[PDB]
Amino acid sequence: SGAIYVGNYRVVNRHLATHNDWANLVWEDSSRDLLVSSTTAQGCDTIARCDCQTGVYYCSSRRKHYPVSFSKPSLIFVEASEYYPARYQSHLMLAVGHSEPGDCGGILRCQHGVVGIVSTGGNGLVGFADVRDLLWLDEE
Ligand SMILES: C[C@H](C(=O)N1CCC[C@H](C(N)=O)C1)c1cn(C)nc1C(F)(F)F
Ligand SMILES: [Zn+2]
Repeated sequence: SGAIYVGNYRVVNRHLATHNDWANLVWEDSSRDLLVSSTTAQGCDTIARCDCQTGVYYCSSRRKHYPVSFSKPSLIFVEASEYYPARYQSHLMLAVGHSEPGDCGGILRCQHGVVGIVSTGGNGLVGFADVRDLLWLDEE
């Protein structure tokens, strides 16, 4: 579990969104596994606006932050899970690292701010849903 809190927005994995998230929906995209809802209080996270391919992510199944090199956001085939059938997920970045079901939502960050959140795993690989192209998170 985990979310990004930027301005008056909460960014979570679409597959982990709560009823309150759906009742205060701003935007959702199943192909990216992302959902954004509105919040009453202002958040402290800042979104990175860069093309970094190195950063650090939080892994809840190890209570540890790991430095990683990750690929550029792309269209990647993801195996069937309890939340989606086997399909192509867009805006996904892969890295070598530990992940388990329960780790989705952990933040990946670079020197510029938040890059994205854990969204996929398996095989000693971890995938992150990028948020750096969502420029509207910084305003309104
Ligand atoms: C099976 C699951 C996963 O990749 N997804 C489940 C939830 C839906 C995901 C998607 N974005 O489509 C696919 C996974 C396997 N390992 C070892 N770690 C994970 C994870 F970190 F919890 F994501
Ligand atoms: Zn950066």
